[PDB]
Amino acid sequence: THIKPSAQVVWPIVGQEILNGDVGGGFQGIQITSGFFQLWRASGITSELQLYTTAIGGLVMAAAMFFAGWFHYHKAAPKLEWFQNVESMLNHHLGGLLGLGSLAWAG
Amino acid sequence: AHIVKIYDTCIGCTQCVRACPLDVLEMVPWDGCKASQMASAPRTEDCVGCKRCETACPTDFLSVRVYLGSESTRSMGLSY
Amino acid sequence: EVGPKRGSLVKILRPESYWFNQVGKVVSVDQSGVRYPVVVRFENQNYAGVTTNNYALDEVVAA
Amino acid sequence: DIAGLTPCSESKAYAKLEKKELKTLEKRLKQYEADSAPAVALKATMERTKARFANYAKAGLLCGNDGLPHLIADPGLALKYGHAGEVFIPTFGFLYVAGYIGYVGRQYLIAVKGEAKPTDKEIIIDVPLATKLAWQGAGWPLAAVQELQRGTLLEKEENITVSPR
Amino acid sequence: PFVPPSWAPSVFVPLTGLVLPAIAMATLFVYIEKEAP
Amino acid sequence: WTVPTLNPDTPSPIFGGSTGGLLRKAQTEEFYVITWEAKKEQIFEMPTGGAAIMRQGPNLLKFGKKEQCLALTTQLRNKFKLTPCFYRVFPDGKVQYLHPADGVYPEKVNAGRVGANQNMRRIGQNVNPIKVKFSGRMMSPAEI
Amino acid sequence: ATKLFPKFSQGLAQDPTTRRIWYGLAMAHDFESHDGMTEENLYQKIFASHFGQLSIIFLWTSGNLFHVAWQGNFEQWVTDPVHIRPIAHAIWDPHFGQPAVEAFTRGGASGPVNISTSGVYQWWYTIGMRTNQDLYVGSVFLALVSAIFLFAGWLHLQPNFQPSLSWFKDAESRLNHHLSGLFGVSSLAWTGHLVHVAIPESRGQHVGWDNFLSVLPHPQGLTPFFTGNWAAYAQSPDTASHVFGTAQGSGQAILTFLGGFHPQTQSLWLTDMAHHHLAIAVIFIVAGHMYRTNFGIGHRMQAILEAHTPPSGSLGAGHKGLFDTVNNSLHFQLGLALASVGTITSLVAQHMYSLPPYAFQAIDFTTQAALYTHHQYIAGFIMCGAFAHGAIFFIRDYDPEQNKGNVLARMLDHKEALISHLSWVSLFLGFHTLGLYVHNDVMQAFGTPEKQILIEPVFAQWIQAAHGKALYGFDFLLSSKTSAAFANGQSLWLPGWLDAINNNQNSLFLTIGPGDFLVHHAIALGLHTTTLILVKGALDARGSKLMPDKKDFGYSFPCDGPGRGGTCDISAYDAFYLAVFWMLNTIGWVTFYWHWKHLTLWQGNVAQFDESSTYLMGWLRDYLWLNSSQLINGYNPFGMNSLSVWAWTFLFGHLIYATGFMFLISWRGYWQELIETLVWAHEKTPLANLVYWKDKPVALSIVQARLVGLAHFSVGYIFTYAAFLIASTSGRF
Amino acid sequence: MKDFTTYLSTAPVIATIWFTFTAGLLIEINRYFPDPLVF
Ligand code: CLA
Ligand code: CLA
Ligand code: CLA
Ligand code: CLA
Ligand code: CLA
Ligand code: CLA
Ligand code: CLA
Ligand SMILES: CC1=C(/C=C/C(C)=C/C=C/C(C)=C/C=C\C=C(C)\C=C\C=C(C)\C=C\C2=C(C)C[C@@H](O)CC2(C)C)C(C)(C)CCC1
Ligand code: SF4
Ligand SMILES: [Ca+2]
Repeated sequence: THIKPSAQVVWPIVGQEILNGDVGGGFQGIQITSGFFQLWRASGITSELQLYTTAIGGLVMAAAMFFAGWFHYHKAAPKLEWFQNVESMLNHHLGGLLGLGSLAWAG
Repeated sequence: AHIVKIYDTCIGCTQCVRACPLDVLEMVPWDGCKASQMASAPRTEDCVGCKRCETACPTDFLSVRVYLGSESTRSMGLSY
Repeated sequence: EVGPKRGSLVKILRPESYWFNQVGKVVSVDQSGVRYPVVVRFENQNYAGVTTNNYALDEVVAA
Repeated sequence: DIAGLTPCSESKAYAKLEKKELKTLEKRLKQYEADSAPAVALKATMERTKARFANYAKAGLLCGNDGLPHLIADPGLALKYGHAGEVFIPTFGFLYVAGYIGYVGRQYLIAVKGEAKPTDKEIIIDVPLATKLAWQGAGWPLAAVQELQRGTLLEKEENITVSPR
Repeated sequence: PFVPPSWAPSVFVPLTGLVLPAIAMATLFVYIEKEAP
Repeated sequence: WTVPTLNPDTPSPIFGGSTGGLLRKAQTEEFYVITWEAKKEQIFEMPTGGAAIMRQGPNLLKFGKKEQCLALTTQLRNKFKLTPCFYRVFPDGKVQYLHPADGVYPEKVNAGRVGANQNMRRIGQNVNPIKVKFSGRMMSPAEI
Repeated sequence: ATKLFPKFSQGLAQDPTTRRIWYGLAMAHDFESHDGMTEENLYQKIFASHFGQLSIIFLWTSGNLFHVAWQGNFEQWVTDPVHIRPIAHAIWDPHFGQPAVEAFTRGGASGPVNISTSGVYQWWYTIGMRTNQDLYVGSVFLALVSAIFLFAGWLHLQPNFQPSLSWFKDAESRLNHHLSGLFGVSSLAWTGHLVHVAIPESRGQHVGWDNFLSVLPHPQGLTPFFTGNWAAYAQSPDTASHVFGTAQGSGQAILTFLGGFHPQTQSLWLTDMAHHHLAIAVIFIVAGHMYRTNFGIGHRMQAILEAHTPPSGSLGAGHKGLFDTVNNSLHFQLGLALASVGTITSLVAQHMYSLPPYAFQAIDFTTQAALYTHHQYIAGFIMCGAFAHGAIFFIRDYDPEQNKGNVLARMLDHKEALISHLSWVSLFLGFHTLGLYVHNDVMQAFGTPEKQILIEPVFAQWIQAAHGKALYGFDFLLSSKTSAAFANGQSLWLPGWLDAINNNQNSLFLTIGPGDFLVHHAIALGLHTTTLILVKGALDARGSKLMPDKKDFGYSFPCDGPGRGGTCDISAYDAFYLAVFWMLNTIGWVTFYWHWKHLTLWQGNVAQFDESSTYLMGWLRDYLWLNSSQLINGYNPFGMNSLSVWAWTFLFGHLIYATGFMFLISWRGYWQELIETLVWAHEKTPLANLVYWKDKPVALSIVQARLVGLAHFSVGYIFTYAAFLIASTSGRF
Repeated sequence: MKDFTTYLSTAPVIATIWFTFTAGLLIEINRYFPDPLVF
């Protein structure tokens, strides 16, 4: 209720360190308005260790996404018939992506 | 009506005639270029001033030149 | 065989030409009596993207 | 001294501004514990502020009634009254660097122009040649005078295109 | 001396800015729409 | 080849109509009528918007301006390799054949055609405007 | 069918669309383009049009005099010009609410009225006007003068009174008359009014057509004038204790050279202005005897120009052929007149504020602000017009064969050099003037104002020192009491001048610092950029590499189509249109600078400008935001005040300015297709289809849209600033 | 590798590298010589 969320710290150069405002909690930085602090609290994160572990996970996922992109274009490229399976695509996106995603989040 | 003029620099490419969307130009027999044909503008009254002919003209400078002039129902391309 | 030699470099003299005071290569000269028999090719394209044009013998000079 | 200005070293407004600046930083240094990283940072800014006000005064800068340093740009007043590090020397420093960039770039364009595809050497930079010219650009001023004196720097009007007039 | 009455504005302002504009617009519109003999 | 006569009772391509059709100008000033022969029923695009089915053999359509007729003329010739012809029709019953004027499309050089609006000079040989000043009206050195 | 309007262009008269109405109005004063136009008829039409313009100007002045004498408080303002607010005219609005009537009731009450910011009250008071009878008589006279110019206009166009083209071409005779009579005799007649009426009125003596002959302008009469004892006329001038309008502290001199300002009025001395007009009158009358007309003596302008050719060939054929070039080109003649009048208009703005000629003018801050901004904006438009006509001259009148090798043709031969150099200067000023402001803003934002770049305007301060100001300690010329320039003028004007130039409460050579340095370079940026745009338009008006035959298309044409990469805004008219934005930006910067420096001086804290003008946040917060409070509170949920009209106008200008953006950003094609849909809707709507249009509705043309957008943009620009300027100055003072 | 070095020689890449070098040089200078107003 008193400490202002801050997650960007600037280097002390050409006098720009003034932007590191007194946000509270013995911390100096730029006040953020993305709402991440409240999202992380809602998710139940209570340590910077959990935030660091998710960051590493996201990079592992980013590497996987870039791999998938290279693999599905240079190694195993789906044919047009595959992409034209709209009935199958909707069944998986409604049941898997959306319904499973919502079920997992409820967990 | 807009003033359309053809110049001796014409090479008889017929591109302007093919580009015209109102049939203002045509090819007439000539002896000034190797193609033995030169562009002519016998229906300028139907010209709107799109200048597509000039865009199609490849000579430097243009062999076909359009000078926007008096405005009419045809010149303004009005369907009303 | 009137006109400049093929493959020779000539400078344009036509004032309204994009390549005025610029040098191009003589692609071919029409021996037939055409108004502009010298076909010249240029490296730089004009505003229309064209890189060739026909000029009269007087409009061109070895350079 | 000049223009009725006064040395920052003797200006009272210059002194009040330095106190005003340090008092803002100090009002903030209080809310933090002595060794706290926030405290260390505010202290380093206070030291940098003290050094700036001292370094500027030592450089003999003049200050207006606003208590802020004013720069003398007249070559005559600057040299006679000790104010040449403010605009004069900076001018010859910039002119050397700016001419350096220009002469090297001109040398590059001239070199790639005699190649098969100059346009290709402008989108893909011939790094080795570019690095060579970059190092040889230190003596550009003498090279520029030697080109100006050989009449090789400029182009003949007869070879430059112009509109009909 | 060359002084208009108090009602001047109560009459001049209405005439100039409403009545005269209407009259001017009417004649002008007619002339433009008129065609050469 | 002779100047063709427009048969006004020609069958029109199948089309339910649109809102981009003729306006009051067709009844007061003039309208345009394109005609062509189709070797097979093919759906085509109306220059005024919408799909329409050309009928076997003769076909007739009416457009508000010449550009719309030539636009349809372009599609039929380029896509279906057909050879259409169009006319300008006045409200008094008068019909005027327009394209192809001589039965040979303009891009193809044809004899008999006499050059018009041609200048035996390059544009750079035009006089300065000061020379054509105070003439009967505003004119360009090119017009002289 | 062919409509009657316009009668000057059958082409337009045969246009069946709404464009005919717009173009008929837009091309009515372009006589050269009218059907069947001859050079002689061109001159006669212009001559009559000029009489018409004069008629309108004199009626405008008569109208102004009448409303002040009938609805204002001139006879009350003269009694207390320091605390009485001048009334422009009465307000009769039936849409007003009882509160608005009370808010606008002022200046001696008498109902709702507008206060005058024109400065006619101080002007007429200074020239001797003292009563509404005097104002009424003047109004009648000027109304009569207007009718004569209107009749002369009508007559000099009737047969047996239509001057020949040769008369219009008699340059040597016209210049002799305009210099000796229009300028010299007029100035001499003005000296007579000042000496016989204005000065006696300032000394408390009424001098009117009733007693002007039985009154002596000077106690010694004209004996000093005809004996050569002119100095006598300078003896015994008004003293520092002179109460303007009374014989208190009043002297007897009629021509002096005191210099500086009258102590109470803070304006120039009437005796100094009388002597000024007398001296310039003599100079002009003499100058009017230089050209040869009919008596065997005088110069032939053609011979003069033909002789001015540098012997080294540095200027080619020199000024050969220029006589005929100028004499046969009205556009060339108009270009020079606009360029000269426009520069002179800016001088009026700079000199009237620094050396106020009218009594109690410098204390009327609102009038001072209004006059400077008004003349600086009119000057900007005139300068733009000058280049526009220079570009038209090149396209319509320039004949290369008759100007071969001359200075004019040389200009065209190095146009790329001229333009490229104007491009370089503009770039330098723009990059550095912007870079220094941004650096200063960042230094202010990071809380380090001692780190900002503040270059002292030493070169300008040195000039001010030369003129006498000793604040900078340069000690030279008038600032040096041991200088000859100081001693020679010690018994003439210097004393009064030095007192004024050393007083930091007037506007005579205001003190300048780093903020003034930055804004002056911003003004230089605007002047060079606007000139670059205008010059480039005139030099490329006849042709370019993209359009080599532009001359065959005329001054104003939409474009040359999308071919050749695209050719939007390629005409010289398009260059003028783009230059107007830069001119408005330039006059905006200059008027902002003038207003802010005076607001701070008038308030008594020049330090605010000196410390806030060095960064753009300072301009936005300490000038625009801070000075807008009272104006935006002209009307609010709690009521309205006399500033309500300005609050409403301020927003009215913002609306027109933004409406211009629509004509400037959105182009014809989109609108033409929208109108076609409406034409279908009207013809398909029952009952509505019964009524029809005589002119086929069409979207505005490309050139028309650029003009309509620029007009809306320009009108909102002026209305917005005028509303802000008057409100900020009046409300604060 | 030759094609990769040619790609690294492309205008945008060289600009990023050159500007990063120039920016870095200026930043480091102000890091070791803070508040430089005069020579
Ligand atoms: C070392 C790995 C590698 C290599 C050698 C190649 C090589 C090739 N790829 Mg490829 N690709 C890869 C990985 C790789 N790819 C991956 C991981 C993906 C998944 C995204 C793809 C997806 C892909 C597609 C869809 C296509 C290619 C194509 C091609 C061929 C020509 C295009 C090209 O590469 O030009 C070089 C292109 C670039 C260098 C652009 C880089 C794009 C990045 C990802 C954008 C980054 C933007 C940044 C995040 C934000 C910028 C903001 C700004 C403010 C700075 C070429 C032989 C094209 C082809 O087959 O030829 C027609 C083709 O269409 N690739
Ligand atoms: C349970 C089945 C399933 C799931 C979960 C997904 C999920 C997704 N698909 Mg998809 N798809 C499926 C089946 C599925 N698909 C089938 C059967 C077909 C063939 C008809 C397609 C064809 C298809 C196309 C053509 C496209 C997608 C795309 C996408 C992505 C859209 C981005 C988004 O909104 O989500 C947000 C993103 C996330 C939540 C990140 C998490 C994603 C992880 C990897 C979940 C795993 C998904 C994957 C299908 C699982 C198998 C991986 C395995 C082969 C190694 C998304 C992650 C779009 C895409 O390009 O994605 C790259 C797209 O264009 N899909
Ligand atoms: C570019 C515009 C410009 C302007 C507006 C000025 C303006 C001024 N300069 Mg200058 N100066 C300039 C460029 C300029 N300078 C350049 C490019 C140089 C490099 C050589 C110099 C070198 C220079 C010197 C050495 C001196 C000045 C001085 C001065 C001041 C008096 C000079 C004078 O009498 O007339 C104006 C001068 C010019 C228009 C051009 C150059 C200045 C001349 C050549 C110097 C002659 C000064 C002379 C001795 C008068 C001062 C007497 C005494 C007080 C020394 C004056 C305010 C004098 C001064 O006040 O020093 C304290 C001085 O001695 N300037
Ligand atoms: C003594 C002889 C004489 C006089 C007095 C005039 C006077 C005039 N002639 Mg003219 N002319 C003459 C002889 C003369 N002419 C001869 C012999 C010929 C044949 C060769 C011509 C051929 C001729 C032509 C073709 C034209 C004129 C025109 C004009 C008018 C110019 C309009 C104008 O700009 O306003 C007046 C100009 C001035 C008063 C000059 C002063 C301007 C300064 C810069 C203003 C400064 C004022 C002061 C500083 C501040 C004022 C503050 C306060 C009072 C507001 C003007 C009233 C024009 C015309 O007809 O207009 C209707 C025009 O077209 N004349
Ligand atoms: C003595 C001064 C003077 C004279 C005699 C002329 C004379 C001429 N000019 Mg010109 N001009 C001048 C000054 C002058 N100009 C100035 C100062 C400028 C800069 C602004 C210009 C800029 C200019 C341009 C760009 C052009 C001309 C053109 C012309 C010629 C025909 C245009 C015309 O008059 O048609 C009629 C003029 C009009 C109908 C005016 C148009 C309407 C404008 C936008 C005013 C609208 C303002 C509006 C009322 C504001 C409302 C606010 C309210 C609601 C509160 C003509 C011979 C044109 C030309 O060269 O011919 C081809 C042309 O292209 N002038
Ligand atoms: C705030 C609006 C604005 C600004 C800033 C400018 C600025 C400029 N105009 Mg312009 N103009 C404007 C509005 C504006 N105009 C409008 C509304 C019109 C009417 C349509 C015109 C019409 C106009 C014309 C006709 C001409 C100009 C010209 C110019 C240039 C004059 C030379 C100069 O000053 O160089 C100074 C340079 C600058 C001020 C730019 C600053 C450098 C940048 C900001 C630094 C880089 C930042 C960073 C490193 C990288 C940012 C990008 C990032 C994504 C990486 C100049 C850059 C003239 C011209 O083209 O010059 C030859 C000219 O011909 N203007
Ligand atoms: C403040 C600037 C401004 C304003 C006022 C408008 C206004 C309008 N725009 Mg527009 N626009 C603008 C800027 C502006 N635009 C800019 C900068 C762009 C560039 C992106 C565009 C691009 C744009 C497009 C592409 C379109 C519009 C359209 C419209 C119209 C929408 C229909 C409508 O609301 O009619 C009602 C009129 C109003 C709401 C104006 C209010 C005026 C007041 C309330 C009336 C007062 C009348 C007064 C009493 C008359 C007496 C005066 C007296 C002297 C006699 C509308 C009039 C659309 C259109 O054409 O219409 C369908 C359209 O398609 N605009
Ligand atoms: C060699 C070089 C290049 C330069 C090429 C060329 C041709 C540059 C042209 C220079 C020309 C023609 C200059 C012409 C006139 C210059 C003049 C009159 C000099 C004005 C300078 C003045 C008045 C000095 C002002 C001051 C001095 C003493 C320094 C400071 O104190 C500031 C100030 C203003 C007080 C290329 C190719 C751009 C590439 C790159 C390297
Ligand atoms: S401007 Fe358009 S309509 Fe006119 S001749 Fe050229 S292509 Fe045809
Ligand atoms: Ca009196």
